[PDB]
Amino acid sequence: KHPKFEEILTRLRLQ
Amino acid sequence: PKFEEILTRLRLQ
Amino acid sequence: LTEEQIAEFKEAFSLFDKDGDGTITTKELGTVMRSLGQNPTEAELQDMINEVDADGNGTIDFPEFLTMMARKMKDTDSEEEIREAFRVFDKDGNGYISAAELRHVMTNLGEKLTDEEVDEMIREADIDGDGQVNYEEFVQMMT
Ligand SMILES: [Ca+2]
Ligand SMILES: [Ca+2]
Ligand SMILES: [Ca+2]
Ligand SMILES: [Ca+2]
Repeated sequence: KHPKFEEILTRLRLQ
Repeated sequence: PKFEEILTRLRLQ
Repeated sequence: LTEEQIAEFKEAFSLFDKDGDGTITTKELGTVMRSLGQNPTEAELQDMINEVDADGNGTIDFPEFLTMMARKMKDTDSEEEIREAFRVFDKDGNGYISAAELRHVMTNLGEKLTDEEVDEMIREADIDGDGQVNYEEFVQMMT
């Protein structure tokens, strides 16, 4: 929702 | 005994 | 910092710096977030960039990114130290540190405690009042 960079990086690694 | 020592002790072990 | 870690943090940075110019812009970050199902406004992206943009020029460069990644790595290493400590105390691996387990490991760590001392330690940590220290409780005491 108001995400942090850490979650962003995790999800980017997936896709 | 504080828990912080117990972490330090563990590190040496 | 190891060059292996640099190359690793570079691969991470490249997921945001989508063209390899060495900067993450609001435009790039917008594409990232859209790819993950959000649709941010310019203001929201400026906010997010500002979390990492140390010199306030409105973009993130790799040195700024690596400063952030190194701080996070120290946080994750702290968390892993506390997780390892919990596993060592939880001698039977059931997710709870009992009084017997706490006393036995403390003996091994050079600190001989009596029952009343051990029980006082468990009460300090035992948020939920079940007589034992679970992982959540341990983290709270150890942070
Ligand atoms: Ca770029
Ligand atoms: Ca910058
Ligand atoms: Ca146990
Ligand atoms: Ca408890």
